Amino acid sequence: TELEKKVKLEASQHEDAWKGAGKQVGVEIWRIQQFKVVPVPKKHHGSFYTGDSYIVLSTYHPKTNPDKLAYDVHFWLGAFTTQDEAGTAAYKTVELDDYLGGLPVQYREVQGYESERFLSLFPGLRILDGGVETGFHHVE
Amino acid sequence: TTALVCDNGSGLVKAGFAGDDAPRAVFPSIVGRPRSYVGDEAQSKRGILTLKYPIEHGIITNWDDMEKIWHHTFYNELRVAPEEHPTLLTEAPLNPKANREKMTQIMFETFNVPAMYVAIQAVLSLYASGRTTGIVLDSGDGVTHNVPIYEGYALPHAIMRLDLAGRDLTDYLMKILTERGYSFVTTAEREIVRDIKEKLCYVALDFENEMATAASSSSLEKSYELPDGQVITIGNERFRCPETLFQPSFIGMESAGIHETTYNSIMKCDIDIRKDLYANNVMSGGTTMYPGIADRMQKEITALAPSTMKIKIIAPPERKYSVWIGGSILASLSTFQQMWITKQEYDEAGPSIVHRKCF
Ligand SMILES: Nc1ncnc2c1ncn2[C@@H]1O[C@H](COP(=O)(O)OP(=O)(O)OP(=O)(O)O)[C@@H](O)[C@H]1O
Ligand SMILES: [Ca+2]
Ligand SMILES: [Ca+2]
Ligand SMILES: [Ca+2]
Ligand code: NA
Repeated sequence: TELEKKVKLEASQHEDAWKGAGKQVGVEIWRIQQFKVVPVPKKHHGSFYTGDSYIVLSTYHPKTNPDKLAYDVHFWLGAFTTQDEAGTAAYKTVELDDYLGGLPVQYREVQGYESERFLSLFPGLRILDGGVETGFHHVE
Repeated sequence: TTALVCDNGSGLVKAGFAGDDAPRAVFPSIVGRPRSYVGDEAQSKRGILTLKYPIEHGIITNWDDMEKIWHHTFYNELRVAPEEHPTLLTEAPLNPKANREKMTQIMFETFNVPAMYVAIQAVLSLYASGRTTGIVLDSGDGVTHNVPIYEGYALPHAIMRLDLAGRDLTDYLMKILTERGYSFVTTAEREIVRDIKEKLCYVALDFENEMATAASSSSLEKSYELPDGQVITIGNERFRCPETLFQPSFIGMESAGIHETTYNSIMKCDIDIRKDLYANNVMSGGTTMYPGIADRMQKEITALAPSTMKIKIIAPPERKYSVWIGGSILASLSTFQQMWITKQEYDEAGPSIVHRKCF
């Protein structure tokens, strides 16, 4: 497990999307786009395409110490997201968890059934039609 | 540089390319020898060859025949040069270390793959479902497993294995079909039974109620046309066959049914994570394809769990290929491939390098 923790932690270093993540209190958002973790522009934070999957890292101060950083890592699955997108969001959520030393607590969020913890991140939560096309090649 | 995804099971090979949404090659994991041929052409030459299964209950046991399976997969089916493709393979839970190392050696020394990885089948299935936490029920043609997984990490001490799966149900359906007077004996007739099983069987919500209904009325009966034109009629055999999964005694097996192994697996995990597992039972494998099996599993797990426990059985429509699809997704990720054994690394470390790279 210590060797498994080392191998997984090393692999997490090869994802540019995690560089700078979890540095300060706030909400950071990425979208899965044809298997790639793409940061969502701040002006779009809180808006989620029904056809897509996302990763939302909430960094906050825990009740046990106001000068420390704690992490809730949610991945959000749109009602019309494709399997490649949801599966990549799931795996990359574990990867970001590894990248941050296992500290984050993982939450699976689906459109319309989101936890209150997730809903409390936005004053502000708008579902948009459409989404980026799947990364899958369809086998005829 | 497309990556190959090969999912080897006791009955079926599932092979294709990372990034595809389905395996391009699906063929029987069967090898015939002249008194070599693989898959369908082995079965066409049944009259002159002897056929064998190189994988038993999800474990490779005939390596010479497995080598034939992989060579057929690369050269005859996918028609790829294996030296040009990083290759992801799958293994049963708790696969012994010696089997992993010889899989590694064959891939690098015989097939000269540039990179290789062997992954946990149930973990691929869970990612394929969009989950990092859950308990996978994987039932194929040879073996059935329960594998609970938390935040991406399998819990090996809670894993359950049940040596009862699709081939046993095919044989059982063949047996009970004799009651009405039918006789399926030849392997050609046995494959017809497997087809009857996959098309007309279903899991009863209440088994004793349905038995009484099949004796009361003929409304549960279905007809089936054989290739030679003969039309047979089936009744309570439709649900008696998959009932064995919940009642292994139907074939003389002294074993808990798949509902109890699921519950038993959950109870072996820490208390604080059981509620997440109860709400995320993910079914995978062809033998979980019976209509009604999810609602039946929901009923049985409910009767075993505390009354307030929220329980959820997830049954993805394409769960016959969820293992493969999870492999196709993960192999499409550069950080996952970053962990794969390279040919260079194997040339200096040998087959023991799987214990340090493949989790
Ligand atoms: N619709 C269906 N209904 C019932 N059984 C089915 C259906 N589809 C497939 N099966 C059964 O699923 C089994 C093969 O599934 P799968 O490919 O998951 O197993 P495998 O990986 O070859 O075997 P194992 O996982 O046991 O090593 C066969 O027994 C087949 O008859
Ligand atoms: Ca999409
Ligand atoms: Ca964690
Ligand atoms: Ca299998
Ligand atoms: Na085929």
